Amino acid sequence: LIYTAGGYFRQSLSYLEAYNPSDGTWLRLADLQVPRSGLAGCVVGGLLYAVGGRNNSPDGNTDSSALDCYNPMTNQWSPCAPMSVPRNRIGVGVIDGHIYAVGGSHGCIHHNSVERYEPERDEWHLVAPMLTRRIGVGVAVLNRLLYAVGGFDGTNRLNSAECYYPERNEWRMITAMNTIRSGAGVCVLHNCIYAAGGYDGQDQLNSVERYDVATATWTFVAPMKHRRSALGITVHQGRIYVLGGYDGHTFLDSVECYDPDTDTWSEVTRMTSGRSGVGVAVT
Amino acid sequence: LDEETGEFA
Repeated sequence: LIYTAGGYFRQSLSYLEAYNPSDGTWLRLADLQVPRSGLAGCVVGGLLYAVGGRNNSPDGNTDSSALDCYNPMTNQWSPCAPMSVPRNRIGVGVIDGHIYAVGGSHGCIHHNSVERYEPERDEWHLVAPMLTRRIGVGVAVLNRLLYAVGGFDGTNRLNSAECYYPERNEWRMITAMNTIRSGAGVCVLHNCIYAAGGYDGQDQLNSVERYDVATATWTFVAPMKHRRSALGITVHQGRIYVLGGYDGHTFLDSVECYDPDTDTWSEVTRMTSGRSGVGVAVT
Repeated sequence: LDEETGEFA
């Protein structure tokens, strides 16, 4: 199922809801213990993780350094060790069963730092920083390499992307995207890195482009129906699913689905309530 | 509002 955790509508949310693309059902599961938006989600060893974010509420606006783990067999959240700094609008990718936390903000500070979590030791350790400060950064893993794509450096929104080599622990810039995108959905489908939607400083985007490693080229594919930034994104059964977001006026419940073979986006479901800034993963 | 996420700033 596609799990979405957290998000924002009027305040940061605790929701954990799981969608079944088979029967179209929405399952409601255990609440996050602390609300959070601008987090990221991943899955390691069959356990679902919620990383960073912040709790934006009527009584505070606290950036989160928290790492929290949901077991689909127990329906229970458990705390893990926290990151070295709070990271709102974080990006995460999974390499070799390790969780990489990328960028994000703490107050005015826009991080270029990166750190790596070892689930079997429940510890974080800092790795090499990105070349660019990036919040609202999209992160994807391809051929055991970590890509940081787009985002916002505190002043400029970014079309640049860079690549992390775990064996050499160093970052290398790659070809920039055709479009500047902060708060896009960034995943890997088959063997391209996809960047969908985002915000370019003036408008939310519906365009979608994909990166081909061998040619180092970004190409546009079919656009989504609805422009959106701060969306969740995941891959389910060779399909791309994007969930919610913000279009400059409204918080979307729309869930769109990209069929790569037809190069077509379809409306597949609505979330139970519109929201932005969710964390999403599959298990 | 944050123009990107919709959150109250």
